[PDB]
Amino acid sequence: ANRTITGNDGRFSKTIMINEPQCNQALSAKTASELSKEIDKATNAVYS
Amino acid sequence: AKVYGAVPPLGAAQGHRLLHGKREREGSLFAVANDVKRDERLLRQQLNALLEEERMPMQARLQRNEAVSSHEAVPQTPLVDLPGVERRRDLPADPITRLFFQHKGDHALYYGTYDKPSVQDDDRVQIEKRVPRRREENLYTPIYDFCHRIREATEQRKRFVVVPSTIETRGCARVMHDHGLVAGFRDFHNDRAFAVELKYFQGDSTINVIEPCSYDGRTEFEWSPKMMRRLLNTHGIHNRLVVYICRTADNRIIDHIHAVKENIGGRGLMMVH
Amino acid sequence: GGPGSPVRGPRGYTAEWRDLRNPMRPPEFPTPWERKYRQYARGQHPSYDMVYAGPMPEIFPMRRDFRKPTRWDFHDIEKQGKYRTSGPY
Amino acid sequence: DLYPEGFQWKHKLNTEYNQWRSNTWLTPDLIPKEHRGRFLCNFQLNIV
Amino acid sequence: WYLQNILSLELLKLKSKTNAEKIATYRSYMRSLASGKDNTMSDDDVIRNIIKERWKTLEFGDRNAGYPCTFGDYIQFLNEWFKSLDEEGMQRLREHFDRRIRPLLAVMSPVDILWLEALTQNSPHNKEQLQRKIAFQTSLGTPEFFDMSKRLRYEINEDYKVRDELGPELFALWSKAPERWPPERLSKMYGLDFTLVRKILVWHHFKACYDACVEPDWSLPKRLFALEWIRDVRARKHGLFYGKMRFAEQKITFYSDRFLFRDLVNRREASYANVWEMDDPYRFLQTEQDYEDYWGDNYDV
Amino acid sequence: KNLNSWYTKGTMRGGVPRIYYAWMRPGSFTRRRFEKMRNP
Amino acid sequence: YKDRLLSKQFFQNPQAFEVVPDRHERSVQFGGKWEYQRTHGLPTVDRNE
Amino acid sequence: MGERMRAIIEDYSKGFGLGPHGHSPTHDTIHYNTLNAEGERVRDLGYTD
Amino acid sequence: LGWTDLFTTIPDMTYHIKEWFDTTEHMHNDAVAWQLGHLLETCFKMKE
Amino acid sequence: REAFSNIIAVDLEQEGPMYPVRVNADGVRVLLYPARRIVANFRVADILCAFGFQHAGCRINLKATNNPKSPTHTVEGVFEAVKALRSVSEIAASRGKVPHSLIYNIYPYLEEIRRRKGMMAMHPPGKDGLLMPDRVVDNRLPDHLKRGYYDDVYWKDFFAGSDEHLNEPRMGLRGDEMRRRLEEAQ
Amino acid sequence: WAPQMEWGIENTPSQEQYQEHVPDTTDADFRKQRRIQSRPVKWFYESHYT
Amino acid sequence: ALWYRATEDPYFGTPQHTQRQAEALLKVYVQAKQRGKAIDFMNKLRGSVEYLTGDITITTVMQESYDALLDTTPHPHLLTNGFTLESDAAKYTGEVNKAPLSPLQFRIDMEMNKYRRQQKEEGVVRVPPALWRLDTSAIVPYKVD
Amino acid sequence: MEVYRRITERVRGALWAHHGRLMSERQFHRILAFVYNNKYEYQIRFDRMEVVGREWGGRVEVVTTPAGFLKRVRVNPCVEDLTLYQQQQLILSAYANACADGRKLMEQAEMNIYKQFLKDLKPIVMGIRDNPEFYTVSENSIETIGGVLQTGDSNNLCHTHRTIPAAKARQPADEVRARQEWEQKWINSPRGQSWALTLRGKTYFALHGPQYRPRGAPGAKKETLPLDIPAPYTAMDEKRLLKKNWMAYLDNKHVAEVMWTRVKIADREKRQRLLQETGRAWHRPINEEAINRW
Amino acid sequence: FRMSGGDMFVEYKVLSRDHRRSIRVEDAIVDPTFKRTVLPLGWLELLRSPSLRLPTGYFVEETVHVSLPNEANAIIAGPVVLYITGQSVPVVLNPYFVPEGTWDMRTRDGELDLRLGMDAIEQCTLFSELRPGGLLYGKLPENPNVRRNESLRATLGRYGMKCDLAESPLVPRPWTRMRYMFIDELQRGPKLTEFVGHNPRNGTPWRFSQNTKYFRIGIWRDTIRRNDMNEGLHAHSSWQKSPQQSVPEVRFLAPYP
Ligand SMILES: [Mg+2]
Ligand SMILES: [Mg+2]
Repeated sequence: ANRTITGNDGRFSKTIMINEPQCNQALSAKTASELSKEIDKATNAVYS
Repeated sequence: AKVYGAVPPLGAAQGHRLLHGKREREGSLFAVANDVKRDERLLRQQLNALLEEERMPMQARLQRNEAVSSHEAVPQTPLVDLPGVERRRDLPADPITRLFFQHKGDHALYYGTYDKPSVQDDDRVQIEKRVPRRREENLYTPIYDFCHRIREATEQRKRFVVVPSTIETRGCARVMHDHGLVAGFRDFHNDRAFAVELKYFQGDSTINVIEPCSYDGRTEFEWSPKMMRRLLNTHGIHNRLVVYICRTADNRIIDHIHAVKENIGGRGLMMVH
Repeated sequence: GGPGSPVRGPRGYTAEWRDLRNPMRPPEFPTPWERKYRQYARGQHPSYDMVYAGPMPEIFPMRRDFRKPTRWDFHDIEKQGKYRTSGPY
Repeated sequence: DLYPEGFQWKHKLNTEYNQWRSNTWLTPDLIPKEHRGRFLCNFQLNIV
Repeated sequence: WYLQNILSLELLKLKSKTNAEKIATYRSYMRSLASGKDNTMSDDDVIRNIIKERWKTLEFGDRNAGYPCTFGDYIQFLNEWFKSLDEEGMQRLREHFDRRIRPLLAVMSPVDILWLEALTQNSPHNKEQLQRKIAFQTSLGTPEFFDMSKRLRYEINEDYKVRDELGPELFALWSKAPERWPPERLSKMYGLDFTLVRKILVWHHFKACYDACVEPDWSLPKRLFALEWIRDVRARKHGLFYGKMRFAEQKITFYSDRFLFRDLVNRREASYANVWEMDDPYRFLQTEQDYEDYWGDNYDV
Repeated sequence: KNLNSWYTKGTMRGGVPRIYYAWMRPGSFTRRRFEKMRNP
Repeated sequence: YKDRLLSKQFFQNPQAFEVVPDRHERSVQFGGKWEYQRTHGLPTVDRNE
Repeated sequence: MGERMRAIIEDYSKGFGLGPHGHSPTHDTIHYNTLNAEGERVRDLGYTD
Repeated sequence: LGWTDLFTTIPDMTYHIKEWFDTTEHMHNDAVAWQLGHLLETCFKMKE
Repeated sequence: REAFSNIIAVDLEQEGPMYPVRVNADGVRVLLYPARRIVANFRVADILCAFGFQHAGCRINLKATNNPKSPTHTVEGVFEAVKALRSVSEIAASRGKVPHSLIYNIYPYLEEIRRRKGMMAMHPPGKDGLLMPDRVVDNRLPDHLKRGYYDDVYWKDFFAGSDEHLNEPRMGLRGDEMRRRLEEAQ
Repeated sequence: WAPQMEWGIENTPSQEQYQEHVPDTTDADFRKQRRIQSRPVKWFYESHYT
Repeated sequence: ALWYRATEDPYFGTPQHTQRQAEALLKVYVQAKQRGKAIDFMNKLRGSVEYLTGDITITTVMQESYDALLDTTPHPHLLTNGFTLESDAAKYTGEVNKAPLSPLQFRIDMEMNKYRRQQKEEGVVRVPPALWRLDTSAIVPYKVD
Repeated sequence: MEVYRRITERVRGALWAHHGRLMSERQFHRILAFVYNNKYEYQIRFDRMEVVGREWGGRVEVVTTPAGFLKRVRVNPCVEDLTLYQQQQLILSAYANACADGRKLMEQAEMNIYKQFLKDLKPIVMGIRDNPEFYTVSENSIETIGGVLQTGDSNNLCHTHRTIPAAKARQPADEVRARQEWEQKWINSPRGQSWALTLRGKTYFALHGPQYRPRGAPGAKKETLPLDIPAPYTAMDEKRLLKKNWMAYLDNKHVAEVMWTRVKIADREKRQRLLQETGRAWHRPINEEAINRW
Repeated sequence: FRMSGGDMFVEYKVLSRDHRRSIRVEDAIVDPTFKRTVLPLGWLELLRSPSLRLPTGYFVEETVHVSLPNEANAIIAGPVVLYITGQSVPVVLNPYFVPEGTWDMRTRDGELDLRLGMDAIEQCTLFSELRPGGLLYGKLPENPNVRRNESLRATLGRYGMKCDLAESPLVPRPWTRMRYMFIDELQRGPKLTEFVGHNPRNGTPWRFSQNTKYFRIGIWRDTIRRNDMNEGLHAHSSWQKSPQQSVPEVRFLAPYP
């Protein structure tokens, strides 16, 4: 919702990209707790 | 005879109304009538409550459960934060290899409209608005030539299309990208145009056909919820195969499936599959 | 009752703050809820939907269906005439 | 399954499977090489 | 004839083995060394071969001539016997028929009709012309290609044989407390897919029951397949029909890749007081609609 | 609520038979190349 | 166990237990049409043991 | 006839396990017995005490 | 130090991973193992 | 043979087209759409029956009187149309999505996710399952040693006609069995 | 359980089913592929939930 | 069907089977000359819950009618009371008077079948001891009015 | 699951590699099934008991079944004054130390399971290496079409180990029969007679006499001689398949071969890693002649 | 289900009809001297879940004398589901809810002395425990129909049991009742399923045989010139050129043929 983390999905592959160019990619508490969601929801996906 | 969940054994001193059975009070027809009506509508009210809990959407249920979860006794004041963490970040793009520059949202004062665009992305050609040369000709719409751009770029097997940027156009793109009819898309906050990335599979495109709903701007088609519901039904089998995009009174760009979900009617834009 | 229907309309703490209580603290009267139901009610119960069901297999194979004699099976071409037989049945 | 396995049993030759299960075996001239021993089926002929 | 040839074993004499033969046979049976003679045929197999060829060589006719039985005599005994059948009698019969005759009924062909009549030695109408036709057509293949005895010989998936599943697995356990033995514990035994292994478990339970001379739980197929059951009930109510839903009639909805995530984290984080709670048969059911669809069949429940 | 019944859908062609599948297409039936590990 | 089993087997069919068996045919049943629910399987061992 | 002959033979005669270079006989990029290089290696050595 | 096995010099690797796993077909772990493995050997392990 | 060269097939998992196919053969505009039953011109109809379609319905050239109309056109049209039809599975893979029909296959997986709690998730401490060879073991024996090696466990002359397990295959054999080998040789 | 469905073989009377009058005899209808009919009262012997 | 519908029906149905229903059904089986069903039913009844409760009882009338039909209908392996001799069966049997089954020979064949069975199943038979003799003393032959 | 299936595949593969025997898929899966059910039993019994984790002082108490299920939580009113966040973290950490204790228990249990499993594999495994024909060559010795070449170096460093007495066979069975001979010799002796009247003696007879188990009591009622499945001498699944259909034969032998190869690859990977950890091996191929020159 | 002191103890789970609310009972006597199962009145309010189908929690709520355990001293409440540990099938009681005064079972400390009556025994596998030889047979109330002290084989011997199971060679042995079991996937494959009619469910699996009017000319042309391909409707027949005829349950995925 914060446009902090972005993604690109192919058929069988998944790209998770951390976008925070201002603070030098330093993750906040919210952004990290979010990444641990996108990572395991990308990783526990069926086609990845 | 050990009992779990039953709390103090034999409860506490509670007899049933019928069993204890105190002598029935004789109410005047007034008292009795009022009892009957208040407890009738008490039952009505309860039936309502249950039906509402049955029909609650999952998102509502999750918000409820995790709202109660975090609930404290005192309603605590918000804590002061850094000068801001909450600026919506700018979507990443590469400056050197580009369709368009990703323009900052911090520049929002500089921007123009679709009609009168502010000078930006000079190194790129600027798409022109398509307008009729005479009376009998159709009156074109950004949706019309959005669809035809995509169709023709799909026929020539191109990876990228530069396409007109209006509210319902990039709405249409987000919906198509939801359904996976399109590899990706981006609005660079360029005034005129934005870009779509097409997807091909097994040598031909992912898009069989893509067609606008109206040829003119002078004609506007309205979709009843029952119509959008008919589309979904192929002789008794539920069919989401084909997608129809539409405006709502709420300015949302929706597919027909969410529309049918919330039973709202909308104005037609295009079909794609 | 839907979206075409007539609209329903709409510092400190309110009276709706108090009725609410943490699921961490033990509630008012200890009504013996079934664990499975409270699981389902808060949306944390593992779903079993009709989407998880495969084919319903034939387990005990019925019987041989023997050929039932029809009007188009006759050993003389005569019995299936145009003046008599308009079809198999 | 886009490209299903299909019929995998080699216990006979392709021409023996073809012979038994298909009328098409009786008309060797009417079939191209790529389809020759490949059909297990009976075909109807309709002359329009 | 049936009494002498088939039922009386004691009158059957087998060719006596020499001492050399006895030794070579014994040492073959006890310890196998490769390259050997593959035959080594059990006297059981031999015996059953002699019997089946006694069924081959049985011919009817006038019994003042060579053969034992009038045809009328044969079907007479047959008729007295078919009327004589009990419930499990004609059950054994119909099983016997489904196993032997029925597949043959599917693999037949005009090419066999002469041979098909050679079983009873009945004379056909066209017999000379069938002789010629069938000669010309059997000419077009191997003699092994065309004999009906060998047309059933191969079966897919040789790893699990029906013969070997006749003894049901771990029957000395799930007999004694069938609740502590959900389908999972047993399903780890088979390297097959889900539908197949549950199918097989059903058959195990039934075989076991018939073996122990008690009646089988007919609710078991509904219990193992419960998801499929309810899907079929609700499908039947949706599209209005009676039967089992097949593929053509499934919804065409296309889920996203990660669609299963919510349920995935719900499952991964579940916890259970005992293992019975973990897999009880009824965890498929929450609302009253679920219980009304699951038991609509028993008017008892 | 779906008044077309799957029970009656179709057209009798008289004698003309057509095939139907109980579940999946027969080609997709035996999966043995991934099962017995014959693949490149 | 052998006795619980014996009895269940006997009330399944009696004709298994006769030296000269009479005709065994299924008749109706007193529990209902679903009576198998109250009948089936093998006698169960106590779970403590 | 010949093709299924060849298939049976090539399937039965194939090797398995790991070779001197630490890889399968069917491994993608790296090969064994190139141009009968082992054949010759037996030719000139021979097996004798 | 053997903290990781994999290293690459190729531009925009992420795109190539995407497009490589687009051309892939099945989900059986035999297939997956080989596709992933071949990707690794051809780029990320330094053979050449 | 020109017709067997051009053979087409159809995925019958769906039994009829799930979307409209609008396609033209030369000058002949054809519509192949989903229907409750088979509806079509008699000829087009038993062509669609030749594929095993139950639910298809199909129309050639709007009004039936529309040019061009030939028996050739009638056939080539419906075959062209059917050849343009996409199966639903194919469509689903085309978008990188999971069909509703195939989801049941994930069930056992999802099932033992749920069931993996407790002991089933537990692995033996210390043991990876990968056991490397360390020493070299050879139990092979000279023939005279193994002549009577298994006499007590099994009968005497245990390795007798065994060719793989002996360097002398004929030892221990009584004369008869030795004679058998030559007997089949000649 | 299967509800009884109209326009069947044993349901539909003659003139709609066939364009001819076909006699209704309780014995041996070849057209309807039945051998014989005992004709009890429809819902009597069957269970009601059925 | 009626017997099931007796307990299935909400409106006219009884909670447990009345005795009336039981002896009625039995009487149908007697009057149908239906043997197997009479036997199985009798045994099922004496195995029911109503029987163990004491609610349904087997009476003397049920009992003796049961016996009546048990006599007068054909038994699968044996000749039954109410089997009529046929004078002309001598064409085959060889005798005009007596019954065309001999219980002694039937017993003997039962012994033979017992050994043939033990052989079919275990592949081998234990030879009986030398002190073993078949006891025929308890067998009586068929008497005919 | 993993640790087991790896070892079982080791066994199956090795079984076909060394001798021409195939293991039936039926058998292979039923081994694993037995491991699984063992774990299940341990679970059944593990849920009857409880583990108590405790956080700060004793003032946060968490009662949880070893499987990680939570049954009770006791708390000091001290805790009630903290914060919702800190309350949560506290209880969560108590729960964690509970799961810790439980997991220690379970891991002992699992070690026990692994031992039983091994003991059940032993007649098969020691079935294949205890024959007069079984042999291995060192992994570093070159293999050529005729046979295997000799490793040159350190002629002291190669020692061939032998598992079998070369004179007349003494099998494990003879050892068990020896054990019960000594049992009876001890019992029937005068000093043993007096010992059988002790508590030690009756403990011995209660555990290890099966012969005295009353009819219908759980457990084996005879003492069993150790299973003998000599691999090269017992035809298992290849002969049935060869009689029935060649195709299933070729497929099953193919599976065994593939499994064996896979196992061997795993062993090579572990070897490589152990070689890198100790620094004798580099992190990328530096020696390509060891590969390309064949 | 376990045994002590001569009687059964069973764990069960009482539940409302919608299974919203639940109570476990650990050791309950299985006693068939109770015509109907008895619970403490206090549970009546604990188990009441007012769903949509039952606006008040229960379908049946009345008052009965209920003097059997120990003028309306109790309450009949239905229907409450009951899951016993051994059984796969739920048993549905309409129990007696008894207050403290009518009967008080507190009997030992923490112990509520609950028991199960024939209400619930009739519906379980527990019922087979009620027949002669079972474990509840001793506890049946005395009847003319139930003899107290008789040995089992004595009793069954009176009912006509003579020998042991399948002991006489005339009765087939129980386990040969089922010899072959048919599983399509494990052997010979699936059937080839066709239809002639409107649907798969509305038609017959059978094609029409050779004797059809329209098939005779075709089949003729097909017998005479066998090698060339022939037009006709004679293709649709059950009979054809190829050795494999079209008749139902052809196994077409089978390796042979
Ligand atoms: Mg959820
Ligand atoms: Mg014209």
